[PDB]
Amino acid sequence: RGSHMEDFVRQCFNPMIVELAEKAMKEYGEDPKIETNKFAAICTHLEVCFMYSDGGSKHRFEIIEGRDRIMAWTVVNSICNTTGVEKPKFLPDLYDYKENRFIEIGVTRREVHIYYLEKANKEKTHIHIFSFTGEEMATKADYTLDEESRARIKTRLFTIRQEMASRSLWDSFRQSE
Ligand SMILES: C[C@H](C[C@@H](C[C@H](C[C@@H](CCN1CCCC1=O)N1CCCC1=O)N1CCCC1=O)N1CCCC1=O)N1CCCC1=O
Ligand SMILES: Nc1ncnc2c1ncn2CCNC(=O)c1nc(-c2ccccc2C(F)(F)F)[nH]c(=O)c1O
Repeated sequence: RGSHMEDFVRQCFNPMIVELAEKAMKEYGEDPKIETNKFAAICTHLEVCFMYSDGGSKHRFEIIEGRDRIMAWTVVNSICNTTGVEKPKFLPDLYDYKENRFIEIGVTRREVHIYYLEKANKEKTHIHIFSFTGEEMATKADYTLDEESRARIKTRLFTIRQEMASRSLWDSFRQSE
């Protein structure tokens, strides 16, 4: 079957991001043309990660999300043996060289509180959550980045939810997380 979600995801997100998302979904055994809300979510999580890496220095962040499983773990191993940090139990999204810590990025359609707390159970790796309605929540209220960088990310999330709304896809997306 041919989605409206799939076609919208394709002409909304950047072709490289769509491809990286199709690769990750297929690696975990899922179909972008079947579970299309997950398709949109993966693209969003990716793009937010990339803007995050963009705000800041020239190369302050090492990008872990996007890479293939094996290579991502390789890079975190090299970081851990370089900075002396505990090899996380689960793959993070980035590493801050300035603050010497792995960052887990979060993008949720629930309360920033419940998604944080649920993710917080999954220990020195920073957590940072964003939301489609413009809210964010981060560990020790250390939001790592400039106010403008985070503002731009929030604006993007909101325009995405607007673009889904006018296509009547927003509600189906929301009642799925
Ligand atoms: C470096 C490239 C691709 C890079 C993805 C993005 C490009 C995006 C990000 C900007 N943004 C922000 C808004 C949404 C978006 O896409 N783009 C698109 C427009 C121009 C640009 O830079 N990055 C980030 C770092 C520099 C870069 O190239 N990856 C993929 C995962 C790891 C990684 O580093 N690698 C790495 C090895 C294989 C490969 O191919
Ligand atoms: N069963 C699986 N489904 C998708 N991905 C799987 C995966 N198993 C392994 N991975 C890859 C490792 N995942 C991450 O690193 C990571 N996962 C998420 C997340 C988690 C659950 C449901 C949806 C999401 C997402 F937000 F992407 F859509 N959010 C993040 O921010 C993040 O960094």
